[PDB]
Amino acid sequence: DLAHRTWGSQNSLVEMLFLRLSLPVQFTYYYSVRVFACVWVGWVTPDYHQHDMNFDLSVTVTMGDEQGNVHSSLKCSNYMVWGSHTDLVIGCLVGLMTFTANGKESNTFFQVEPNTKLFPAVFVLPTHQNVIQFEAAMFLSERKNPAPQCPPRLEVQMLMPVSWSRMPNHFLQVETRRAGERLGWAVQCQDPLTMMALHIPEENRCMDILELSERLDLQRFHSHTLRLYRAVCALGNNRVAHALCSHVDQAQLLHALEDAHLPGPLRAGYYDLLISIHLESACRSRRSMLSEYIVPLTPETRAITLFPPGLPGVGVTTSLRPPHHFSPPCFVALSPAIPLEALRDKALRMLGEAVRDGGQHARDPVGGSVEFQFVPVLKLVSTLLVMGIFGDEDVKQILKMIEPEGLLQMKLPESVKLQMCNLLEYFCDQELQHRVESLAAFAERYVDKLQANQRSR
Amino acid sequence: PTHRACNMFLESYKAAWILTEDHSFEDRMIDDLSKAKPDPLHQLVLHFSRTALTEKSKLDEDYLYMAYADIMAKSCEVSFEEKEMEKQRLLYQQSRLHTRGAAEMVLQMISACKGETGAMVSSTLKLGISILNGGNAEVQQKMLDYLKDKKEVGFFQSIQALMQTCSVLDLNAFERQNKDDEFTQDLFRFLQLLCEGHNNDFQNYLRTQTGNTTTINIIICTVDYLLRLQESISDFYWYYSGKDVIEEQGKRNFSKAMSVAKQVFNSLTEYIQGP
Amino acid sequence: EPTSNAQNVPPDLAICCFTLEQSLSVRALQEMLANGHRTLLYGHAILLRHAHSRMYLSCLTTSRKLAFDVGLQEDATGEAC
Amino acid sequence: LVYYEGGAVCTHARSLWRLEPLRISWSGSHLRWGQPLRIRHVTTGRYLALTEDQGLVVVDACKAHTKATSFCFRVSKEKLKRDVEGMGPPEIKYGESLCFVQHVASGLWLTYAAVLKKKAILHQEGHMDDALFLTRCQQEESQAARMIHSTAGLYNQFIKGLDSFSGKPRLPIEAVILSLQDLIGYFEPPSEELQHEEKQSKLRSLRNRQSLFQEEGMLSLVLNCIDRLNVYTTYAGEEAAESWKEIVNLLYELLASLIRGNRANCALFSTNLDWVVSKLDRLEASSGILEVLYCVLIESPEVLNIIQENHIKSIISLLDKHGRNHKVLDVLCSLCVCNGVAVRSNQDLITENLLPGRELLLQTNLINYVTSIRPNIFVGGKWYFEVMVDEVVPFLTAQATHLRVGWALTEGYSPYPGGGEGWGGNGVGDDLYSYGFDGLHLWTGHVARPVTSPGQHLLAPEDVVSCCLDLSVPSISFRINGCPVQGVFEAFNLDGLFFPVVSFSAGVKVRFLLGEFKFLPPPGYAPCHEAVLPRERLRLE
Amino acid sequence: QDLLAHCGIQLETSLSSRLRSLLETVRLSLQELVSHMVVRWAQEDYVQSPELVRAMFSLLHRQYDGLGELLRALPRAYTISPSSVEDTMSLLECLGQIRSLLIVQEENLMIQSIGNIMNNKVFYQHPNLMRALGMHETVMEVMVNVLGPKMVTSCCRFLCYFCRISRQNQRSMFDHLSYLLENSGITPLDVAAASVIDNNELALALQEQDLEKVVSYLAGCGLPCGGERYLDFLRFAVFVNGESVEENANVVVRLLIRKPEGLLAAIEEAIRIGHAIMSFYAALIDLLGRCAEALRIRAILRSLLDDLVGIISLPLQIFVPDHKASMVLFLDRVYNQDFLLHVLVGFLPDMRAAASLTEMALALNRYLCLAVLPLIP
Amino acid sequence: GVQVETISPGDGRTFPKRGQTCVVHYTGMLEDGKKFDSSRDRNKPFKFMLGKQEVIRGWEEGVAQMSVGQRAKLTISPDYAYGATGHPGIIPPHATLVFDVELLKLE
Repeated sequence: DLAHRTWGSQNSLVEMLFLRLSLPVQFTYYYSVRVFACVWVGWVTPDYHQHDMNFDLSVTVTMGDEQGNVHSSLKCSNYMVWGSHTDLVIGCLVGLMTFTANGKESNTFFQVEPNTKLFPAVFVLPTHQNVIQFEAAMFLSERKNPAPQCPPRLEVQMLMPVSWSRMPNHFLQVETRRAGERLGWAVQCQDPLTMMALHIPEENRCMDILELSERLDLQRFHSHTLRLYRAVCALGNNRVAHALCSHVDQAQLLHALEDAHLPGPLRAGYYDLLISIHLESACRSRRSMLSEYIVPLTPETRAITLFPPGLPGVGVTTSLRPPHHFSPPCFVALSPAIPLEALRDKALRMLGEAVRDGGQHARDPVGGSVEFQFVPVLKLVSTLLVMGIFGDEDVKQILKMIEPEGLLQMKLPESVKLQMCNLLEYFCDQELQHRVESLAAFAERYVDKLQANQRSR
Repeated sequence: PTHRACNMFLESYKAAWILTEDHSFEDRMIDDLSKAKPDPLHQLVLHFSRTALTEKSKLDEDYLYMAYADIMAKSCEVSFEEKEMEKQRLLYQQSRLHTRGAAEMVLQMISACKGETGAMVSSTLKLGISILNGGNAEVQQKMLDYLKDKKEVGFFQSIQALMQTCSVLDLNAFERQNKDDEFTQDLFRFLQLLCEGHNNDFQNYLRTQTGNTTTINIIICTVDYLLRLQESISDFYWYYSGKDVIEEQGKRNFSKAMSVAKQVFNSLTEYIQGP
Repeated sequence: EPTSNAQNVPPDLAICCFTLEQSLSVRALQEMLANGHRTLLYGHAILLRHAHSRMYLSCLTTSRKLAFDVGLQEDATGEAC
Repeated sequence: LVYYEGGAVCTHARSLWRLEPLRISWSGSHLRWGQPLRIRHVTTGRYLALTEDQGLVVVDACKAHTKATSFCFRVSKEKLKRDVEGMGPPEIKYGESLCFVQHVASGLWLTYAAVLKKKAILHQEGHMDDALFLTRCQQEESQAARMIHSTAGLYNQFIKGLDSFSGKPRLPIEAVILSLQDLIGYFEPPSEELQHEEKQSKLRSLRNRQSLFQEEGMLSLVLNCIDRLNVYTTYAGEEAAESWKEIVNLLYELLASLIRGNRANCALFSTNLDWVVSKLDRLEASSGILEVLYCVLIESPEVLNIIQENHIKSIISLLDKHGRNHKVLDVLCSLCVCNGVAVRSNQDLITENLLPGRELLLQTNLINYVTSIRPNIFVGGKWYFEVMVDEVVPFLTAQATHLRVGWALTEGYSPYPGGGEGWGGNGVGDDLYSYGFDGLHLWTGHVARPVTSPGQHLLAPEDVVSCCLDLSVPSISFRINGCPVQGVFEAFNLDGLFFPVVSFSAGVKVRFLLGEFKFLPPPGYAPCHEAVLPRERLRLE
Repeated sequence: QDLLAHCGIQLETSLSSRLRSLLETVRLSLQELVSHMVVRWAQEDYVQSPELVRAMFSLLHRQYDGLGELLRALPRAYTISPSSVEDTMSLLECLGQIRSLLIVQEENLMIQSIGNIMNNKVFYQHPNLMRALGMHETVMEVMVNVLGPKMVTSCCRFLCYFCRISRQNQRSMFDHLSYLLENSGITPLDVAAASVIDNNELALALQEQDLEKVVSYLAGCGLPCGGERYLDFLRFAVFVNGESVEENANVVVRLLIRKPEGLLAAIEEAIRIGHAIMSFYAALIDLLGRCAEALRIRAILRSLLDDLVGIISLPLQIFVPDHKASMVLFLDRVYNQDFLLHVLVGFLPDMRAAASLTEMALALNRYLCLAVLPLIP
Repeated sequence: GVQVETISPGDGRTFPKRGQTCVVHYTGMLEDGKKFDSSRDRNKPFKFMLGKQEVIRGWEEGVAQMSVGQRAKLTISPDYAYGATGHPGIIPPHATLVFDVELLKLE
């Protein structure tokens, strides 16, 4: 810091430099480009994949009047350009871009955008040392959120990304069933597939999360974003949860529960999101209430026989413990809704499609570790079973899955048997449930016989 | 009505046929925990121990610890041979524990409780007494070795505060009862067990606690407890001096204080038993 | 830390001290350096642990005149202590 | 001033005293009764002393001359050897010894004048309780305390120097930095890689230490150092200020170090939080301040109700200031929850100042794959082709199934099947010139500018796109079933060879009409089948 | 209930054999797998997640504990009439709404939920269920969680009414008196008071320490508004159900004469004027009126006939009825026909009784129910 | 004001009336085109009474132009949307919505 940066080219090579800066603008703000040694200063639309010397510089659009004529002219952005000592090439904006070479107003170039992002940039073939330098309110007042703030504050995010020509990207898993009949050249395709995709808004470009595993810094950041989203919905904070339903979607969580190419920490992330944004407040409301053990004297509760004419998976249920209602998310106008009956089936299907192949002793291993393979799933199934969701015939599927009478017999990572111990704890809690309830039922019947006795006295 | 009698039935039944004693299980369970790099019971004692080592300041009730410390506590010329046979069985049931470091979980857990007197400390002391009971020597050796190894210093602070609490026969409260010994008794039975078997080094350890930063005579504490219990007995006698005939509630709650004073004079007797 | 003015302005004695953790003959030292209250003897080297910070006294490398400055390095390792 | 005091004060470092006998030698000789000695406060370093100016006072060592400061103990209140070079006989226990305290000159006994702030005073008789019994400090607390003495004096001379060059632009430096480093090491937390018992012991000692510096106000002192050091973003000479970055950064590291353990230490930032957030965006030490703010929130449930909208606005603005850092986010997670209990206002405010903007953290949604297949032909007179649609099912899965159809040059346009630009898709590149799908109209630069047409109908399993292109002349226009869709594209690159594209998604069946036309106006003009001429047979790829 | 327990004493009416069959069925393949597999996990590795251990041995606990788990289970369990179950569904759900709030705009939700609990039919009918929910402990815990505003008062209303519903349930509130008095820096004191009222048992069971805290709060009144409150709580303490319990009263007097903390002239000035002061001396003399070897405290009260003139000044002060009522209650319990003639002032108030065609309408009632005392030129 | 724009034609006859339970799919994005909503992402139809004013006023007026089976974009004015408020945690203050509504059927 008057806010600028020194440079040089200390090498036998001086091929090509694309100094496309990482801070895009949307719709006064000076952007000087000092140069001690011609230079192609310009704002650039984020989409720019052209590594070549061949300027200049790679777009008019017109609209007709059901006859042609005017009411047509638009933009030509791709985007901006320029051309024995110091030089000064400012790029002021806001709307309409204006150029001022050497401090003199020689603009009248390209400058027409409706409301689209622009990286400040400078394309340069080096003349060795001290090649370039940077900077009416300051640009810094504009780019960052706290606008206006006129005085210039240099930012750590003010990075200087060179447009590297060949950065590696994901090979994609299964994709489109291509076909094309020669009968008139009728190209055809059927079954769809979806990317687990995301963009980076601060410098817009798409990429799937499946690619994102190699970018471990970025899965770090993103899994922690998921930690934030899980955090915010802590205990019945549904007011925000309806917003996070907007931020992460339902089906997206389903696909997060599907694909095994998803990296571990993200996987546990989304599986914890399913137990946060949605199925978390309710189970928390059915913890203590499950432990209350209060019971009605209705005929279905009147059986109960304790021993069947035993099994944890018995369907007697009974008790009270109030139902966990859900008001479905919508944005048109405090408990987010889910396709529960489908989700339980997906949960058990994730159980089998993990216990099976894991019992086959594979080393993919789904999440990049067995912990990720089981913990999120055993957790989801745990809470989902705690919620009283699952018909008991599916619970029988869980017990044939575990006892069998598969999974629990297997060697396990600690966290997995932790979560397993929690789920099994729910089973024993169901055992205590059935026992206390049967006792209450016999209490009912024996009170009947004994009150019948009481009037004999 | 219908439900009323059902509630009164379950409530009465809870205090009736629920006891009975499935309790016989406790040995078997613990026997299952000693069957082959640490054994499961050792996992248990190391877990509760580390649980006590944590700076919780005020300990949570920890129903788990209650349960298992109660469990282990319940784990413990022909008549002569059978008598020392039972002595060997007992010493074996103690070996099942202290060799697995239980003496240490006891002693750390007591030190942790400080002056608090929850169900916690009581269960720990009963565990201590079950690990000892017989005047067991090795346990006292591990114990004293532990306290001279890790100079936790707060153990004595804790027991001091316990006896600064404790319980007395009291006077006015009885008048309120006319219109808590077992913990004190277990405490002095504990200290008495720590001294029984005539461990000179350990008794002298009680006298001053050598290396620790705050020396704390605990026999003087035991004595002070005996003194305020004493004043409480005297007070109780003067209260009954004129009535001649004694109320049965005044008998049970005086046999109480006599039981305490018996265990506490005895705790002094094992404090001074050796020469 | 001057001490001749013992009257009006007493010395900061809290850190004048140097506990003697160990003392050895010169050759004797070289074994342990390459690898109880015994009385000191002249010709023996001695360690000089500080009573406070407990950093061992040693000759240093840094200069303040070719003479090396004196300091308190953290550990006993090395001939300097 | 001097005070007797009970309750929570025994653990304080200020409640310590150092007995310092007059002899330069044998200071560690056993404490015989009646030997003259100078008592000294451990933290301030000042000796306790009688003085005519204000009676009994703690005072600087230069002021405390022998007889005015010296004290001698007695077994009682009676006023009855020389100085042996030996250790002397054993005497005073810390436990079993009620030692009375006496002045050596005036002979006044140490009693007290008469909320628990019972000031002590000298008096020739006094109350029957003057016999304070001595109690040994742990060596660790003593070390900590003298460490407080040196630390306090060092930061004090430092701060006085900062004031010395503060407001009048044109002194220890390295001593200070080394101080802060050795302090950071003195409060380095025990490693996670260690067995539980010793770890908890070392951690408890860390609590006592972080507490002891806090009780001497050392935290407030370092906070004043940091306060006075934030003035400059750079006075001092080009040397003393050259190391300023290290100084200020180590300050926040040390400052973070004190709070990482105790709850109270971050509870005393209850009023400082606005300052921590104000300095949060210094963009100089940065991470140090961020770690401070993080360490505070994780263990101060009390210091979560305090936070306002401004602070979170400056934290998320901070995330804006420093690119991406999960550290910023964990802070925000610490903002969300105390020890366990939720803070709804705060959660709502993180939500409102962060999430709805959608222009900061990474944002995600499932996307159906984009795909397109060229019919082999390379195309440089004017050229023309049709594209009949036979199957669509627009709203299967989620996304509407794009059927964009148009032109693209070979020297650019690389439809890698996701990702790429703005949620992938056709028309993302300027090289592309597609049409159809949403509102018909164009897609260049991934922009949906709505050119009007007589109908505006979307492609349906009956529609036939009528594309056009011209050599030399850059005019481009497409039609729906022969109906004009106005002048659209104009003035573009003429390099490489453009080819028809026809993008699609999910289940789609569309027929190329190249030659085999179902429909073919003489506008343009040249059928595409003619451009299949070179040698390679026509074959979609 | 006890007779039903005698019916349960069948272990040492042929139905008892069916009961025996019950218990034999209550004696009891999930057990063998859980226990032994937990033993596998323990043997096989030396686990070193402490949470995992806590859970493993929690289950390993409860599997072997097949009789005591039901024992700890039953008190939470409770049977309910099928007809009224729906209200419970409107209850627990709302109760859940406080549970969530136990772990924190929200105050409106709390007051609404607690009010809905107030309106439930399943509340008066099943007090045992209500205590079994632990919900009172929950409410008080939330109240403490707030303390360190209006919704607190709502919690106080709930706790008070919850004390009112029954006495055995009142014991549960009784358990927390010292704690709530630690919480009472300033209505919580109404809650403790309601916790003390009806039960003489509870009235005697209370430790003197609580009263020490209360009189300490009196000692904090060195300048007051809170004094009438504390004295009211002391009144519900000692006076219980008309009878003056010796045990509470004696201690309360011995405490009050230590930190009290010409005063009749201040009373007369209060009459000439600030109502909280006159209410303080009223509630104090009233508290002294609620109490009576034991004889000496009577004399201690005799030190404070200093009265009479307060009753006359009050009769000339027409506010009045409660102050003079306290002076009369004290005058009666502490303190003959000739002196009663000396007191007669009251006939004047009887003349003023016809002015009801107000506050005097209250006074005529208060003094017609205090007209009984004179019954005892 | 509101600026509804038709995307694809429906039956073109059966316009919505007061009190009808309209059945639709739609998807919502901001002016920047950043998505915030999608009924298809829930894979469930969205019913709503029309004229009930259970919805934003622009939704209430804009659907009326639509016919059954019709697809239509909705460039709802903020004042008819959330305006100065903004729906918390999703829609920023003063932000025009962009919908891709599909009116499945009137009921």
